[PDB]
Amino acid sequence: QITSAKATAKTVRTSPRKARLVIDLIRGKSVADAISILKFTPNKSAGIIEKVLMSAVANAENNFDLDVESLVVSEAFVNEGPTMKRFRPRAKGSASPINKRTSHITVVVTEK
Amino acid sequence: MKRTYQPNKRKRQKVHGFRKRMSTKNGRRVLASRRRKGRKVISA
Amino acid sequence: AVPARRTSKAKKAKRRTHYKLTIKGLNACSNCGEMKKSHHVCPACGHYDGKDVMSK
Amino acid sequence: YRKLGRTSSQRKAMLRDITTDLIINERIVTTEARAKEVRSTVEKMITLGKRGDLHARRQAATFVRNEVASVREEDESIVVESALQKLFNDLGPRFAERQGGYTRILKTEPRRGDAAPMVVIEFV
RNA sequence: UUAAGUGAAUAAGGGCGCACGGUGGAUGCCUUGGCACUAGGAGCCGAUGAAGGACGGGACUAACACCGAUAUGCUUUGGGG
RNA sequence: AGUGAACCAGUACCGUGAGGGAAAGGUGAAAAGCACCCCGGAAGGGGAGUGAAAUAGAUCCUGAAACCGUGUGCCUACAAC
RNA sequence: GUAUGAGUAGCGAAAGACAGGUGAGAAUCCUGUCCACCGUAUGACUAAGGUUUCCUGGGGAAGGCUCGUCCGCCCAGGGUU
Ligand SMILES: [Zn+2]
Repeated sequence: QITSAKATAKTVRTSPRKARLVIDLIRGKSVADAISILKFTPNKSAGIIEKVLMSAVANAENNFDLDVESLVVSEAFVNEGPTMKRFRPRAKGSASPINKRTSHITVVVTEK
Repeated sequence: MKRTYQPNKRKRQKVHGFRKRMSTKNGRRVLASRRRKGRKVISA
Repeated sequence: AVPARRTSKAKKAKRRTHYKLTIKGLNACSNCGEMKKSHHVCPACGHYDGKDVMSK
Repeated sequence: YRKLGRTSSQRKAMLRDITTDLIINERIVTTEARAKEVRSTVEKMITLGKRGDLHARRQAATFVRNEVASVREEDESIVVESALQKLFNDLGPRFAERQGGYTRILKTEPRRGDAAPMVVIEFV
């Protein structure tokens, strides 16, 4: 019997550097602790990781596992997605580029 | 700070339009060189 | 002033070691158990200091 | 005494507005710096409402906003109370026998667009 | 016990090796389009209104192809099933 | 690469104008192109199914390097490389 | 195609506050109350110029230097006598 479940979000419109500050606060924790830690951080990406973590938990409960009380956050990371390209007009007739970045976010939960 | 392009409807037709290009011998050189390239607009 | 040399991966990451986040004092509510910030109202049940506050 | 991001006359306007609210509503949500400055101003109004006389009334009327109503009242008419009339008929007699300290602040949560720490300031 | 001596382990972060991912579109294989020629035809259209266009025609019709108020087509002679 | 143009190209775009002028091919043998359920406002994901193969799921053959991460065997806080 | 500088400069003259609505979600949308700004103009009408931006009902992937339930944005219908 498999004892593990993942979820992932793809091309979310946040930057991958800032999402990594939040996700290092949550790695290796029990699922009980991670939710309250995410509820009290006011950073934009804190509530997106909350949804990915909750999908991992629902998958565990319904598709395979049981025992929401035993679960632990075992793996977590943030990768890069494709970037949009824009230009902002500058002084004296020239222009400079601007990157609109994206993230893939994946969380994994094991029974222990 | 007045720029160079000030739009006007009559002037654009009177300086660049089909009949002005048709009335000279060099205007028709222009129209033939545009038809030979495949332009969807040959005269303003 | 302009950077005379690009900065490598090790020096960038050595700069970035004091660039983190903290999650300071979190306790358990006295009324309903769930975690909450100390000296704040409990957002789950609206109780602070053993009484009801976000109600009428 | 806390400049609050404003010039000298805009700070005064803003305080005069936030203390006339809370006289009319008795419970309000605001940020944490404004709430402290306002606890000071509102209790200074209540100890004039407890004094009672004409000189105290005209002293308060330099600070309480005017064309605002505060009505839960009808015997048979449209009879309006004036938010200075409430200060002198209702809130002073309420805190007759209490010494200072007519308000209290509780902390809730940071605003979504800001991360500004918010706060509830109420009376009793 | 007191003195003199010798002294490991513990990483806030970093390096090297390895394993797995992400981004990005090189490489291989492929062709719907091109390039250089050969043999044969044809080498002008137009006031009986041209070359090129504008605007229209469909049960629903923005666009391309076709067609012209007889408008996504009409008659006639042959082929085909 | 081969025509500027293998794809709705003398187009989009640039200029008052004459004129200048691009980028952009590939799921599978067959759409069989994911019914039903679960988390979620949705996007996205996990099962279950199609299929020889889905890490072939439409940003779809192969999938190199720069660059960004996660895990670990060994080293590192008296040292001028 | 992707780094470094770096989560750094900047976010383009100016007064808001609170209550209540809507909503998955509100400093930024709606309704109210008080406050503040222009007033030979920051008010009303018109010729150029633009060319559907005008009205009603929905939407939230991109545009909007933040946000967005909103819009001179997107989808469907309609308006000029
Ligand atoms: Zn509680």
